[PDB]
Amino acid sequence: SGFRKMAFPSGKVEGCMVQVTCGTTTLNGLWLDDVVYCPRHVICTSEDMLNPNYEDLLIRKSNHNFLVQAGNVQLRVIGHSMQNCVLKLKVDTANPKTPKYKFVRIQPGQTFSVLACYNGSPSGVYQCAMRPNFTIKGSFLNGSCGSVGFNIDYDCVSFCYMHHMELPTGVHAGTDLEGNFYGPFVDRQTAQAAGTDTTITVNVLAWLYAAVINGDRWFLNRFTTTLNDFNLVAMKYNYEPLTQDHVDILGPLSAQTGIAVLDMCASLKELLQNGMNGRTILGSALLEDEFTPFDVVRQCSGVTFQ
Amino acid sequence: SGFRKMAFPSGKVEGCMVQVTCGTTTLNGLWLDDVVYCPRHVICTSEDMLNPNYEDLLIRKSNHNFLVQAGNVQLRVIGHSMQNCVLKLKVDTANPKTPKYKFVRIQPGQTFSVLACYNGSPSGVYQCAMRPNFTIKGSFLNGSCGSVGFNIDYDCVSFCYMHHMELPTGVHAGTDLEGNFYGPFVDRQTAQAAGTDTTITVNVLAWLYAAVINGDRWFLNRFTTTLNDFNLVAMKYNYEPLTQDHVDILGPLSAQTGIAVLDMCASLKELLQNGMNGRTILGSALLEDEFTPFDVVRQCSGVTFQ
Ligand SMILES: Clc1cccc(Cl)c1N=C1NCCN1
Ligand SMILES: Clc1cccc(Cl)c1N=C1NCCN1
Repeated sequence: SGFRKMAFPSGKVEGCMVQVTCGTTTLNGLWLDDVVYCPRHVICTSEDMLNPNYEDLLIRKSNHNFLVQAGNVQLRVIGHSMQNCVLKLKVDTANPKTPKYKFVRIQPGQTFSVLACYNGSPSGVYQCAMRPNFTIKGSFLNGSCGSVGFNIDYDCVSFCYMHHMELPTGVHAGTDLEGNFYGPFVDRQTAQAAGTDTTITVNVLAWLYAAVINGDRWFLNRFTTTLNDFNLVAMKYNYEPLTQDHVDILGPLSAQTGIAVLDMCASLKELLQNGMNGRTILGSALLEDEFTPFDVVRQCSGVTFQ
Repeated sequence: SGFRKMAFPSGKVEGCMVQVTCGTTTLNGLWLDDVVYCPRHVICTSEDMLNPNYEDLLIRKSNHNFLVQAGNVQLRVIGHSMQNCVLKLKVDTANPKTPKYKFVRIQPGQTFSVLACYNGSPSGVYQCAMRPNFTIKGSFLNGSCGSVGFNIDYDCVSFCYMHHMELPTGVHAGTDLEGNFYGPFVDRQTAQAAGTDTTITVNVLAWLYAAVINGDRWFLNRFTTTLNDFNLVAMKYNYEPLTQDHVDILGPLSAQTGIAVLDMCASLKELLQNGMNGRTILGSALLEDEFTPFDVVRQCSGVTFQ
């Protein structure tokens, strides 16, 4: 019993974190086999970041200018290339701690764990979600760039995020491990603002199921609804529209609890319309949307790794 | 920027988790040097747990009855002893992955990370606090017993909790690594109920400082208060009394922000008296008390490990 915002165990990623220094700048890189991945803005100075021409700035760089350090041990850089917004530094030693791994580009609403690092050193782990506006709400200070987001399935780390930028509103933007930004964001210090931070409806529903499984059930009501009626209310509250795909993925939690997906939607509708009146659900006073259906099953089941 | 419920990186503990089986029962143990620590109720059956005589049940056990497995590899048990509510199984191989470590008994209000495990395998990590009633609000299913709580300071893991019991109210109870329970709880399936879950006032204040550091400042007001006046309100809201020790430990956050501890107390007082009126602080609709002052400094600073 109990339901917690839970990150994946981070050891497998911890063994891949290194420090990358180019000139005056130091951030984190990810060492997988004989390649180190990091944000290409390592090559920029603070001034460069208003309008960088990365291809021109890169001309001035040679392998020996990228200082890569794994713990107290220096790695030899034998090649480098730019792929979209990441650098790939080829080193002469394969990381002996490389886990099984994959690079995934996730969809908005999907959750992942972040290992926050500074100077190649892990500082903490927490769970995040790719918001529908393609930001994440993280905890990143100067030097955390190159920290990564990831999921683990049995013994295989699926890397999905690399941290690059803090927007002036305090939210965060980054890339997949091929270096393509999530959303419209760019690695320049310019006027970029996040769109509407809509609520991830399927995740709220999943979390409500989690609550019922754990004895928080005061919000269950006598009502039901339809997809179209529920979405009229969702839209009004800046909730993502619920689709039949979404209903289907809630099927297993529906089956375990005996509460039809649309009956749960009617509970959510009343919560949106009447608030919580000072009550709590799973220790929260607002409706949590950073747990996916798979997350809820996983944690309510006890699936483990490696 | 950003402030998140953050656990310590878990790799160092992950390398210490093993599976312990005695008879029909399997839970987790902690392998440090040549000793494996686990809950002594591994030796009980489900029936035994109404009124176990551990000393008598142990007479029937020999080294070869405790099956200890590290990944796919069996460890040889060459001795065993009971220390309060934990077993210490001596094995013939020292864990090559033993980190630097200490056993600490923590005080209520102190926070720590938990690595939830099943069958010796890590499933997830999350941050917890030792409640003032000596429970923790965790996420533990059957087979998670022997999962541990810990803090990390530079390269040294301070183990402070081992998980043992779920109370009928869904909260959790456990021991330090010498096997003494936190609080009045016992390892028997009996009528034990948690006392009042009071709110950890110094932690709420710390978190409010964290909020100001990150731009959430709507709750700052024109008022101040005194320790005695604030505690009259704290008591009414089942908040722990604030002491001068507490004020002193908030000193550094006071200095960084320029907000006197007692002025912040006056903000907290108004929040307690008038609620939040549908607003949020650091993404929460209630007052978070599972971040210590040290936690807030740590995360707002970027301290790293090993
Ligand atoms: Cl397995 C592999 C794939 C691609 C490149 C290298 Cl160098 C590889 N070799 C190692 N990676 C981890 C230790 N050896
Ligand atoms: Cl360092 C120590 C302290 C106590 C007992 C043993 Cl067996 C020790 N040896 C090792 N622990 C980790 C690897 N070797």
